[PDB]
Amino acid sequence: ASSTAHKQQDINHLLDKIYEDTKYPDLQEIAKNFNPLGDTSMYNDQGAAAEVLMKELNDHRLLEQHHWYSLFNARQREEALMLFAVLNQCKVWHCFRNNAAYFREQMNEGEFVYALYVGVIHSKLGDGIVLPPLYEITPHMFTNSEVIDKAYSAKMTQKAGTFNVSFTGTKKNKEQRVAYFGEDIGMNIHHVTWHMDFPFWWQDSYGNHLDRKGELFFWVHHQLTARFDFERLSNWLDPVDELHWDRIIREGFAPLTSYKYGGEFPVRPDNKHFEDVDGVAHVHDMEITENRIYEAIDHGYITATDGHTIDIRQPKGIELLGDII
Amino acid sequence: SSMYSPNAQYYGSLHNTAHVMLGRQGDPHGKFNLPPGVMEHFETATRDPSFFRLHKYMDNIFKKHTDSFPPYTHDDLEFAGMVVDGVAIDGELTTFFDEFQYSLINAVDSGESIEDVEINARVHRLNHKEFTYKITVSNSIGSDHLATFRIFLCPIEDNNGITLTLDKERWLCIELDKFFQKVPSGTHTIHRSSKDSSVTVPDMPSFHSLKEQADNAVNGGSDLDLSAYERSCGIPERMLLPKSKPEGMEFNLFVAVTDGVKDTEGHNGDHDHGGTHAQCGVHGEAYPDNRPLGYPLERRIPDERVFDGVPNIKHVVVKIVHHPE
Ligand SMILES: [Cu+2]
Ligand SMILES: [Cu+2]
Ligand SMILES: [O]
Ligand SMILES: [O]
Repeated sequence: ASSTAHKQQDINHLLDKIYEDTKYPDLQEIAKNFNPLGDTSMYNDQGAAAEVLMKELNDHRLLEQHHWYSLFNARQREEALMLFAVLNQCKVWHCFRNNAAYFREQMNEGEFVYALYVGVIHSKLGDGIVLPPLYEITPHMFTNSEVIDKAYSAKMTQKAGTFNVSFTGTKKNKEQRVAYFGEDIGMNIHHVTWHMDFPFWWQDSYGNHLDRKGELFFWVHHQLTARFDFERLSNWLDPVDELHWDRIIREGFAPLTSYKYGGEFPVRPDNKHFEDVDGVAHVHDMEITENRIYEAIDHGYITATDGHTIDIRQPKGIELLGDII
Repeated sequence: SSMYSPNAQYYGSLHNTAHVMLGRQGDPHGKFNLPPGVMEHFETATRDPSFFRLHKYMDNIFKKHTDSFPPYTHDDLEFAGMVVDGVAIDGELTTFFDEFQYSLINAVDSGESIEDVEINARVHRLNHKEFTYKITVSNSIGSDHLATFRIFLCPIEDNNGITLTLDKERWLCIELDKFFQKVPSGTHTIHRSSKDSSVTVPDMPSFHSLKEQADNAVNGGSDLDLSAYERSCGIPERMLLPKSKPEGMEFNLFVAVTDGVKDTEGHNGDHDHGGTHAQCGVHGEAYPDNRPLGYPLERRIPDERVFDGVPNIKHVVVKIVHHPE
């Protein structure tokens, strides 16, 4: 029941054809009849997390299915983490499986996929499971619009096919020379999995501490940056400049990619100045935040909420900077 | 503008004034007591990168005029009975840098009654190895005919690796040679050495060499064939070819063979035209080629089929390799 074979098959089934109601009769039956609140002894918190999520569901406060999802959207992230919190409290696999099946059919698919992945990664119940590659679970997030269009045409015409992916832009765009780095599907899996392993929303009340996370955050991104610059050097290009909030972003981008639901990803023109983003931040807020971080660095200490100093002139200083940055 | 301008009051002097406008941008209001810029002397103007931005700007003015004419037709271009069967080169196309010395003695102050000393500058300069064109033509008229051989080097791809159409190549082509030669009936191979180019002239003899030769003649009495040196106008022989790359670059070598009788009407074919008539004309004589400068590449070529159908035009791929130190 909780053998590796059954848990793996359950996860495979839950992630199969994620944009449609489940086609597996056993999962259909669970989603119809299981009650996340029916027996709260299955949870290490006696049902607190399930109560939170069920109240949001019953009050019609959750993001609808067939809608874009972004982990950087505060409310959508909070909704995905409500499901993660339920899965994380499950004592045994049948709780994990049944809640996953129940909420798969109620919740936005992007939120669901995210919660199930981090639930598997951060629960002991997920030990031994191999998560399918996200580029086959949500291929729109890893595949350009031209190839997706060819897939839609194959499906409309009921014909199989294999379609070649090319890079975006043209040869006139020198940045295309290094598209094989940031568009590589495995490099993108590396990146999302690092953040799934070391999420910025992690709280140790979820079960365990993530050792040196803030320093690993610095290091993994330093390595992405240094590796990209090595590809630029390999292709007769100069190193990337750094962004600054008061200077133009020289290199624009046309993704030529689309969401499954939500439309095409937006383009950014060349040589644009940063503008304030309504509901996110003013450009000036970013500059102030940057200044405050540099104040801590140049002071040698981070300032606590009550004004006391937290020394960063020690080996953990870089980690604490990762935490606040 | 020149004094040949029909209306300087209205059209002014765009190019010469632009030289001064650019040259003076380091002190445009005369506040700093700065002397004229490098753009304000023909000796120095090409040292400034802005020289080539200014002259591309000017070149595009001329190009709007030359582009306004109807493209050449088959009948325009055909030298009836003259076909270029093949184009090849004897000798690899190899560039390198070598060393050249000239005297600085005139720059330094001497006298009175104090002896001079040898003071030289050594510069590194582009150069290339000798080669000879092999142009096989068939004259299928029953008579020997004067022909003009027009030789251009054209890019195949731009810096982005994009293959250029003939219309996009033609304005980028550089003149390598132009010469008049009688083509006897039948099939014959014309040989032309790189050293004999009508586009180029040799390195100037040194001041010291000119003094030695003149002094040796005056003090004694000897009629030296000074009618040896070319002129000083002309691309230096050493710079006939572009530098190219160590890994090699491929270019299109474009040969057009045109009716020499019509091209030279009024100036004879057997007459001596000097070593630099392509761009520097013939000292004290009319310009010897009646065709528009740049013929036959100086009009739009929207339909490459027209040029491909003309037997007296042919281009072949050649490779130039730079040999670094
Ligand atoms: Cu990241
Ligand atoms: Cu000029
Ligand atoms: O010039
Ligand atoms: O010029």
